Amino acid sequence: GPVAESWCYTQIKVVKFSYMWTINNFSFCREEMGEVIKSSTFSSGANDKLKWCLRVNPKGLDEESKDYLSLYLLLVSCPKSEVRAKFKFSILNAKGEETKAMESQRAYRFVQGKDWGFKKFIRRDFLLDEANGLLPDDKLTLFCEVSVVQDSVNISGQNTMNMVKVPECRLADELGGLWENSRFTDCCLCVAGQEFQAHKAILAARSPVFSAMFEHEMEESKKNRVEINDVEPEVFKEMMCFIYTGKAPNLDKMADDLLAAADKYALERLKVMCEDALCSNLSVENAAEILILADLHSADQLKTQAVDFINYHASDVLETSGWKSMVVSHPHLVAEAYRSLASAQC
Amino acid sequence: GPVAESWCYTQIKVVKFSYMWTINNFSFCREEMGEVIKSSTFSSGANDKLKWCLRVNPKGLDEESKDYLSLYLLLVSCPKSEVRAKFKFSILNAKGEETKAMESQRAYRFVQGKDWGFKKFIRRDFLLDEANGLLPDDKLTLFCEVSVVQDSVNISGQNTMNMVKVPECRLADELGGLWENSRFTDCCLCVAGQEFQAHKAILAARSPVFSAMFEHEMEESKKNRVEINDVEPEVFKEMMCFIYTGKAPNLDKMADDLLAAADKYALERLKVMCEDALCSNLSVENAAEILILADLHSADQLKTQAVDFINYHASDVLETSGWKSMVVSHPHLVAEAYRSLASAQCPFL
Amino acid sequence: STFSSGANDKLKWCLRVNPKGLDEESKDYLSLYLLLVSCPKSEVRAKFKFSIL
Repeated sequence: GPVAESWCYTQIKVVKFSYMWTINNFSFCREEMGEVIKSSTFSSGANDKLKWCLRVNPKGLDEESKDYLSLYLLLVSCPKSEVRAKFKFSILNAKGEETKAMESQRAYRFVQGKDWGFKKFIRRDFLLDEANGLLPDDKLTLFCEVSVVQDSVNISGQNTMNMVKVPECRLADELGGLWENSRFTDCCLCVAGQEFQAHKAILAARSPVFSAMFEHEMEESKKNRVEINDVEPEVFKEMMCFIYTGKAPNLDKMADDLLAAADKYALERLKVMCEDALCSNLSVENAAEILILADLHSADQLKTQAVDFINYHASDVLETSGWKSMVVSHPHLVAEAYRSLASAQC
Repeated sequence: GPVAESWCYTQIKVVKFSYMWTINNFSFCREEMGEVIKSSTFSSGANDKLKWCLRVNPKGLDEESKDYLSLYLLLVSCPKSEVRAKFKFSILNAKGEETKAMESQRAYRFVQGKDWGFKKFIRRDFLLDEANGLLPDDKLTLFCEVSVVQDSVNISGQNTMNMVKVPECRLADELGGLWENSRFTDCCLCVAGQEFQAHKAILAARSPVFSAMFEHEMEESKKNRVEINDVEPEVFKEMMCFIYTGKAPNLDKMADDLLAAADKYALERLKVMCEDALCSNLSVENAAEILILADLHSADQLKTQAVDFINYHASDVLETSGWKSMVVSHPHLVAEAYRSLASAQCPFL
Repeated sequence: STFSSGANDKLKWCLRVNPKGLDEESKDYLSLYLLLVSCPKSEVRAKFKFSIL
């Protein structure tokens, strides 16, 4: 494999959907042949405009099948013209491994209203036998993998290729490296008795709350000293770093007070990144104060995710003294928890 | 144990009523064939508007079932049009165990006043024989269980979904938003008549040449009476747009002057952008002009591309009078070109 | 992608590969061709050698 004076890299983009679909009390299919059990529509993050659904016929779709289980995949919404894909089904057995896996070798085309699948997927007696355990506790578990192909793209790595090195846009690093130098700072800025020499122009540029506060009767007299006491300097310097550099790398260690400051300052990106930090840290012991901070900071998504956590761990989260304190102090949170866990779930 | 990007859960709602009938002195059946004995109507809490009852024929429904006691389930009251349900009748013996417990494979459809049941239920003699124990104390202890199925519902879960669906970025949008709002008017630079506003720190950071004379401890008079004449105000506005918005959509038709302003301003990035734009602009007729511009602007990459261009394109580029004009005006260019050709072509006479 | 070298650089070529057979007469084949898109002259004489890594 010698060195090539020109190379090209043809990239057919592929994205993968992964799907589980469980039917309870399957022996009560409750009807005869031809009937269909649609599944709820499902997708992935990108592009999320292509929505798929499952059609499963418990009895035979055709007179040739009859004693056969048949599944199809059906595409309900396509923003493009057509989408080419390969599907692979497999029944999960009692333990959970993939059995009876059947796939289509062809990348079938897909239009809205067009469905493809396996009519002769698995024999009805083979399913209804208990010895193979293909129907554990009358629960039918189907796992489908969907592979969607997109356009190929060529990056054209032929050499000599404008051989000067091109830096990216330098608004962020140039502004970030000016803070330690502390140049072009027209005014002073002290928080909690500690001096942080910065200036009001770029802060007014990069936070509309603060600029609207600046132009209204403070820059005339108290421009030089501004009273900030809602945060410690360790949170204030992190927020100033986020304002200038554009990122807050020290996130996990102080995600909570950074979220509180971001709720105070209506910084939605800071709020959602601290929420992303704290979502993985959901635990039984911390769920109550997590809910309290979410309610105080009006993070509806975090409130919903913590509600789901309480739904999944309701056996032990309730008896915690933290949740008891949340009960005694926050009746509304418990009322909303009851509403979500009652109306939505059951 | 595969991990699913999305999971679904469809549950068919099953409600089970339970019911026990005892008729004392059953051998005193009081009647012949054609007799119908009903029981009291019964239900559970959910949804409590579904009323069922039992109807037994002790002798038989018809002449085929004379030696078969017949038992029927009858749905008397239903709010909906159809109720699909599956029934299982059984008879409890003297100990109490289920005997002749026969089920329905189908979830039969029921309506107001429609009956479905087992006519061929149990032999009359097998019921009447005391040794079977199915008539303890002359009490016929029937026991039925009925399961009504409902429309299934889809829970429609989606693990990790779209997370929190974050809003637009603020890395360089806020620059543009502040410029659109046009607030904090720090200075008013009047150049070629039209007035432009900008700030100090961002201009100093992006343009070191602008920061150079402002680092000389004089700022206010130079801001009040700034002298800008080497670059026209349209290119100045385009530079402002490239700094704040971050894009230069019409750079192709203004590549030359933007490159000259970048040369004046020591903007290596902007000079590279204009050079890359001018790379896909070479034709057969103005390659001499492009090479002259690259040589004047000291654009090494563009000059190398043009030198390769002329060296391959030599069969037709030297035909135009621009090459002869370059020969007349710039003898040193012909000298270095001939030196490069002689150095490259070491072979041949 | 259309390719050349830095010299001479006006003869542009592109590989047209066919994952299936091009024709049914010789099916079960990866028919690969070299196609000249850009050329200034009337003809070009060239020898090509294909290979798979």
